[PDB]
Amino acid sequence: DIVMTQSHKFMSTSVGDRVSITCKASQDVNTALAWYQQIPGQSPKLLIYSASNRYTGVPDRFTASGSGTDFTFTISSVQAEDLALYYCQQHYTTPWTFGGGTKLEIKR
Amino acid sequence: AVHLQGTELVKPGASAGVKLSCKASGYTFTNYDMNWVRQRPEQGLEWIGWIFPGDGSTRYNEKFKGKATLTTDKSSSTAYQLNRLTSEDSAVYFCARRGSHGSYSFAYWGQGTLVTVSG
Amino acid sequence: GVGISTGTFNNQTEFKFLENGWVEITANSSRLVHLNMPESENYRRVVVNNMDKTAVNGNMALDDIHAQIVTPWSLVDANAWGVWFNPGDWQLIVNTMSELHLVSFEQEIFNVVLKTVSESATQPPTKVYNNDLTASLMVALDSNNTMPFTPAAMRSETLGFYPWKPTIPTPWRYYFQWDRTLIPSHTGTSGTPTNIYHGTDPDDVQFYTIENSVPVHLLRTGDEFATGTFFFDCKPCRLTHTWQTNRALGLPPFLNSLPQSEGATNFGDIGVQQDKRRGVTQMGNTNYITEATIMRPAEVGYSAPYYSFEASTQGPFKTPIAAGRGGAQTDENQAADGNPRYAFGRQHGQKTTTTGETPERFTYIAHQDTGRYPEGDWIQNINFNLPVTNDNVLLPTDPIGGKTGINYTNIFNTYGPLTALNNVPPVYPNGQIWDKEFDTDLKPRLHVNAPFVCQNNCPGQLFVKVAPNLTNEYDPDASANMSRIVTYSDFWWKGKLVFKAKLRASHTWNPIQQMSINVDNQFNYVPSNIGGMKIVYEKSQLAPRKLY
Repeated sequence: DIVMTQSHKFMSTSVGDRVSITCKASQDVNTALAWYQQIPGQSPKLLIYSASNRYTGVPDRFTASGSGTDFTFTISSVQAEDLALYYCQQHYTTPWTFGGGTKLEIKR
Repeated sequence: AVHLQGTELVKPGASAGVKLSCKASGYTFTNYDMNWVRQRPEQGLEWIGWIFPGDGSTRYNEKFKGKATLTTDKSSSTAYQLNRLTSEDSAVYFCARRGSHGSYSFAYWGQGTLVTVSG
Repeated sequence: GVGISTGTFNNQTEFKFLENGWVEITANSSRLVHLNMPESENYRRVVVNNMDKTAVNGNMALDDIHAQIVTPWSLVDANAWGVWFNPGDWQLIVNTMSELHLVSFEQEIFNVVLKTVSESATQPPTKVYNNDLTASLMVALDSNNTMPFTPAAMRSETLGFYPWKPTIPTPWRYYFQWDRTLIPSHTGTSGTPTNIYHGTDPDDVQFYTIENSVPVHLLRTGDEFATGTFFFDCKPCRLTHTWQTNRALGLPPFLNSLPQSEGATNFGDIGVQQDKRRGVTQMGNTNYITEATIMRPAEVGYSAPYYSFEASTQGPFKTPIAAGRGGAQTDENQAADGNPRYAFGRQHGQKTTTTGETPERFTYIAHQDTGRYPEGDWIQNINFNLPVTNDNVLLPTDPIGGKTGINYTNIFNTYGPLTALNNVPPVYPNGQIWDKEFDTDLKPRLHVNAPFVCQNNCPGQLFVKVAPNLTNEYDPDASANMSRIVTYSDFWWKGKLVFKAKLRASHTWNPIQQMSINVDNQFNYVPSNIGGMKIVYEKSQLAPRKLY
């Protein structure tokens, strides 16, 4: 059972900025990591699979990287519909474990 | 066109189990296993197990062993989950399917089915 | 005729002690085989295809995409050890004889009975079973070996292992040709490796029919089909194992320091230091003559790449291993690789009063100490210095290719011209008795599944079928399926396998290991209160012999 830790529960963002959401795994997963966007009350949406590849139809402002234990998630220009709960899931071994989730919010 | 359709929001007592469902549509049912994911509002998302409709090959995790049993109904394209204990496990139960790639990264989810167990 | 019986049930193994040293084991075996009519009287070409388990990247070894031809013909296979010998008669080959070879094989079919079921049903669902004295049973013996050889103990579909229990024949089928490609992967690959089923190459298309190749006999109720006696020509199978590795061959070093008080930590010592000993080393530039580096005549066993999945025209497969190591370095969870694991049902060794879908399994751990322990291998440099440094030794701990779970011994092969290895032991009751040698030009030295391999020709496979009992409304111009009267047939089978074994002798002072019955397994060999029988597996190479 690989435990997944995201570096922040809440990340203050401005519209048009550049946010780096980080997931850190306990065991070395090779790329083996998926990124999910869940507006609350809705089903999560698969953005990134295998820690680098974009899902078909996901817009190109979301980029992701990482290999090993340290992974990052990047939105190049944060918009109004990018402020959601961002989840980190590993598809390395069973059981598939999700991250804690990170809520992008407005810098007040 | 691929679409998953969970059942409505259930209200059980804290003694027994209530079976959930997820009718699949827009794709051949037997080519993809149906994973079940639980989302408590405190614990994040939790993967329960999968079920291939190809002669019923299940896996689970260890915290969901006698807690929930997955079945499928072939030739009607729907999945099931018993949730036998149902003590404090009021959460949203998701019906997820893999996607076009091959890695276990769920592309098509259900709409969520909220279980509310209480006294 | 109708009320005249055409044979005799015989199920006794008969030991004829002929001249000095040799026994003539004649294993009779006779069953009641229950056959019902096929679901369709056509030769289909069904392609099995899963893209739900091999389409997920990470399990390429869950691939079972094939193309085959399902025939209306059934197969009466008797190629397993337990069809012939009950456990009290392993027991008398296995610790009394020393070698064993296979002499002849007969087959008969007698007391053929065909019946038809017809529901009356005013309002029961009840059935009426009446005899058909003119319905035929089609029997075809492939004596020329024209059919594809499909040995049915690799699928655990043989006749049953108990004489008093009726059995069934297996609905024969064979592999059609297909092409496919499966590029390997793991859980973290980016993209999608190819998983394409191409089709059938139109040079290796082979569609066999029993009708066009075999003469078929139509057995009515008074009719008996006896085949001939097929005389084998195989090598003898040794019922004794070898305990010697490549470290117990030859002359031991002269211990000129012997222990003076007998005990458990009083070791003898060679009084000469290692760089001053005499002997032949093959290491060229070192003066050390130890027990590990002293020159041996050959090499016993070989190393093979374990869990290596090769690929070819029609999908991945595992490379077979000949290997066995009994007890010392094997723990209870992962004994070894290359030792076979059998799975079987209530007809073939499982307890017949267990209601369940899952089979019963064992892993046959052979007594021959001819395998390899890959955790104790090391490749080191040619300089051979006193204690070896990290950049001069290849351990099984360091990664090869970057994979921490893959070392060099996962890809290591030491098959050479000096490798000596033994044949596979029999596996009572589930292993094959005889296999067929390949029709290639450079044949393998072993078969991993059977101890006897028939070089020139194999016994003919016996195919049975219920001849079509048609209704009065039939025409062969409708695309819809054929309508038949529901027929089934209960015929009696009887085989006779003749062996020839040599009684073992007593070479050593001490008693050797013998298969026995004791308190913790006395109930595997008797029924239990319902009639629940089982046949547990027994070892086959109990006695030791010296390799050198």
